[PDB]
Amino acid sequence: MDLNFIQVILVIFVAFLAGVEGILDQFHFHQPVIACTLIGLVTGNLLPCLILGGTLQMIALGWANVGAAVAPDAALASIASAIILVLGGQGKAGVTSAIAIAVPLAVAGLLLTIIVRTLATGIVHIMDAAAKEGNFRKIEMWQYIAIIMQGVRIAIPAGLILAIGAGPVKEMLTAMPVWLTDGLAIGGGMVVAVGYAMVINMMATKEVWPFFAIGFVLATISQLTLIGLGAIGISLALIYLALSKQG
Amino acid sequence: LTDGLAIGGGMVVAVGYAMVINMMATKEVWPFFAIGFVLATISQLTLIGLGAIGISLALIYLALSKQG
Amino acid sequence: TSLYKKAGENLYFQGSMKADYKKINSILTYTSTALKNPKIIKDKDLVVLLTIIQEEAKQNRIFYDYKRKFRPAVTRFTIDNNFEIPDCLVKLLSAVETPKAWSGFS
Amino acid sequence: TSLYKKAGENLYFQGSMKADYKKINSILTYTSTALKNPKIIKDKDLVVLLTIIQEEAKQNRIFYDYKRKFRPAVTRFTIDNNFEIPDCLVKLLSAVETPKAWSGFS
Amino acid sequence: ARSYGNGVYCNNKKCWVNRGEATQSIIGGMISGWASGLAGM
Amino acid sequence: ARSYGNGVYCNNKKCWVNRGEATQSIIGGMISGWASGLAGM
Amino acid sequence: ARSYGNGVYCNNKKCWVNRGEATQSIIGGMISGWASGLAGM
Amino acid sequence: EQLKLTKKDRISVWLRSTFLQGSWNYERMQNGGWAYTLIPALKKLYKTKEDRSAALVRHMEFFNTHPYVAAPILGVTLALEEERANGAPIDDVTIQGVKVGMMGPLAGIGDPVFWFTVKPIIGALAASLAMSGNILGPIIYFVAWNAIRMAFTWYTQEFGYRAGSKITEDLSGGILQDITKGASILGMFILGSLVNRWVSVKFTPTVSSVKLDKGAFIDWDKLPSGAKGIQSALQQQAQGLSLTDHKITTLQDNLDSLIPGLAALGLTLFCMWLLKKKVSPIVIILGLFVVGIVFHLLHLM
Amino acid sequence: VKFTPTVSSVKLDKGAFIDWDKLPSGAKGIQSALQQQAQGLSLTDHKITTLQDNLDSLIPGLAALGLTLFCMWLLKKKVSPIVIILGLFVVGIVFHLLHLM
Ligand SMILES: OC[C@H]1O[C@H](O)[C@@H](O)[C@@H](O)[C@@H]1O
Repeated sequence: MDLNFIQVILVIFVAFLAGVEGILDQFHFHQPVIACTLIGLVTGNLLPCLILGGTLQMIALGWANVGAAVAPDAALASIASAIILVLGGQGKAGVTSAIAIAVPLAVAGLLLTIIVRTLATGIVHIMDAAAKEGNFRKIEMWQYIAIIMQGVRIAIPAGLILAIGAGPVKEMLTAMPVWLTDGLAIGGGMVVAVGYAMVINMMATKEVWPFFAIGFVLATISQLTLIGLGAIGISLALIYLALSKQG
Repeated sequence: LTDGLAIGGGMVVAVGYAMVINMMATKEVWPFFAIGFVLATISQLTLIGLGAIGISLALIYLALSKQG
Repeated sequence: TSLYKKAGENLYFQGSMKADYKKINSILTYTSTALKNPKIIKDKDLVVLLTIIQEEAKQNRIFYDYKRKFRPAVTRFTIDNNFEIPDCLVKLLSAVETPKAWSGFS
Repeated sequence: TSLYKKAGENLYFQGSMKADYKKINSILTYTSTALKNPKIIKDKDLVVLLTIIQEEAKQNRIFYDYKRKFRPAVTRFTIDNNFEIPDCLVKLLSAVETPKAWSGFS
Repeated sequence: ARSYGNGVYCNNKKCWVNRGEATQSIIGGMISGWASGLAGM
Repeated sequence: ARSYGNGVYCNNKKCWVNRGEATQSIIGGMISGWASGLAGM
Repeated sequence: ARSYGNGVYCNNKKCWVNRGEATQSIIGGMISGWASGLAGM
Repeated sequence: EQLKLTKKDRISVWLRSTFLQGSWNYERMQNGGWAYTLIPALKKLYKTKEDRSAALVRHMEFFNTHPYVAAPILGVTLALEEERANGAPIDDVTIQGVKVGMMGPLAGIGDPVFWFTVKPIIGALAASLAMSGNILGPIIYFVAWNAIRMAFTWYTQEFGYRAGSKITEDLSGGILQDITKGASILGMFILGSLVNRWVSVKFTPTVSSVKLDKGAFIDWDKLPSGAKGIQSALQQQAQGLSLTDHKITTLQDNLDSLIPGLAALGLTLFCMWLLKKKVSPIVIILGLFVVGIVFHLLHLM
Repeated sequence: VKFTPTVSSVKLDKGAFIDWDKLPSGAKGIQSALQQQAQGLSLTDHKITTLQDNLDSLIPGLAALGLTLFCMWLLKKKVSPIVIILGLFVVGIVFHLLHLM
């Protein structure tokens, strides 16, 4: 409600910074703690946004981009959840609804960044055309344009959420069915199977499937920790290698 | 008499187990018998889990034996 | 407007678009050049992967390396070849699909 | 008074005393004799251990066989040699340290 | 309580983190990431 | 209660079957029979 | 209660032996001693 | 030998290495950022406008690695291009060979170190600080992460530049096969464990609720009073008597009777099959969310 | 192969059982009893050890393994399996009569 022109501009700038670091991924301005705390600081809602950032960072610890496989976009989740929490009032008590909506926002941001990474191919082709002429200035300009477009990818949804004011945000925050939240939690708990499937498909051969089966069965012993299972796996790999080198 | 008959019937299956083991026991597969016997003492492991462990061990042993 | 169709494909399937002819022709040319390289011929896994890629290209399709095997094989060949790579493999490094999303380890 | 110093060493460290010259010279002589024995030369582990002992003796030090490897190696060589041992190995059997205390298995 | 991964749970009014589950998640992710990175070279 | 195998128990007036033990007996018999049949060829 | 090894415990007024722990200690010492003696030949 | 890269040019390259992933298209992932990073160096080394274009086209080829472990590769490339500009016979094959042979193993070693070892720990510390209302969390995260990143990149770039392709011939060989084999074995083991333990597929519905006999439940009505009643109840519970007169069995209980984690394993195998069938992972993730919602609506989950 | 007889029944010391006589009343007493049980305190002042407990102290299923090995040896000695089955029934009956099983 109280967001004036300066606070709106600062929110847009923080969203752009998070979007830029979503692809650069060096300064980590897109991490939930940094982005949510910055949104809180610029909006004045420092403490609830800091708590939301900590919770979402705990949720988003394992979101890593490996090769061409992109993680679920912590940048959009962080920025949109912080903005919605600020707009919805109920600062410290509104963290639960923001956390509930963050993960679908993360998947939507993953879709958006897939689209933008697809469109980056035309920019790279233009840069190839520039390189055929030895033009450093054009290559630098188009690299800057690509970074700007990737930042705008996140800067636009923030501006749209700001345009759709606090009224509708609160009316959708209160009118959220409980069954939807529980189903979203169940789905999020089931999502990790996709990453497990991708990794297994990467390293699956008929010679290592028995080790997968042994690990799966041994994980049913609740008294065994993950470090113990990892040590068992390392020892089994060492024994297998030792018995294989002499053959 | 009824309780003794029940106890005896519960003990009978050792004869079939003995026949099967006698049929299929060699000094190269006794360690697997011992490993299965010890691992069965973990009550939290089911029979399908033990069977999967045995199948995986057989596959690993065959793989490490074909290259020799 | 081909980029939008490619984005839709990447969000839906693999190989559901036209598989534009210039990339297919380049892939065919570079695979034919690479399969005639004795150092490459001595490498069986790389030969198998290049044959798969060429078979896909002959049918105007792009290989979907969902197992992520081609690039590590090229890296292994380059390392075994005193850290030297022919231009054909360099140009073919950008000819596979490498699935574009995942869920994390937790 | 050398025995008291040796007892203090054994209660504190290994090799912290003078390592009297006569024992070092005897160890050097017997190691040189043993390393010139073809049957010993055919045994690689014994040769390695004797070389370690000789290197220690060249610096006026006694080998600290904390792994307890030398004497079992000599026994293995003797068994493999039709239960026969040269005098050099017999004299060198008393040239290692073999840590002097422990706690039991329970 | 709704589970959200890495030991994070939320009621309708509060969110918290289970430290043991979070530590186990970190350890398992570390081991799996190391194995997948080294296996994919 | 007197045990009679395959999860079957009988009182002095009633007999019943433990479904979990019966399922475990079926699974174990299946695995042992498959292994003994294939090992005896 | 203060533990003294091999299943032996003592209060400020009484000492006793846990028979199960004593048996386990004997068995473990036996196995470890056999293994270390045979490995050290 | 007159052309030499000063420390200013190396500092400029190190600073520009921040924009390595600026474009990140899907075909030649980090090629644009890799070419952008080297522009000051290729600008000082080459002048004739054919050497400039040749170097640009050379460095617009496919490149992809961890953005932080690209610093030693950048340094080695700087040394190689400095030698080439001086007349040394490094024509085209050595540079691309070094790049391709370094980008793979370096990415495979740098992803676990930064993405899965350092970042999770620092982020967990920062999140623990921040959820307790402490502003020190994000500050610690930013400072530690950025200090480590810049220090590592600078020192690795300088080490690579002062090495100059020597590190390439120094190591790498058949060891990468044994390492890959052991990593694959350990990964299959740990991924089986993680599929068993972390894939949450729980079923709510009950399949049977039988009324158990007189002697199998505690029968609280006929129980002593006081501490004697508590002792009797505890003893009967220890003997295995049910706390209620009805035995409720759920579908999850029946599934765990076979083996715990069976539904998780089935879902993982189905996801593997779907991925093999060229179904995009994002569709699978959205479908998993939809399945969770629907199963909650149908009281199955 | 389960063995019924008990080999020892010792009277355990004052601090090892719950001592229901000195216990609070109401929900406080229930909480105290549950906490003491969680700490490992015995529900009775006597500790009864059975022969089956002693056998399981070595390894569970030891008697079953011994019986199976003995049956294997008997089968190797050309003893018909039907005789062994009848003998197992007779042993079960006798051991029940002797309070051993
Ligand atoms: O896999 C190495 C590297 O590959 C891609 O460039 C991106 O996903 C990076 O985040 C990742 O570190």
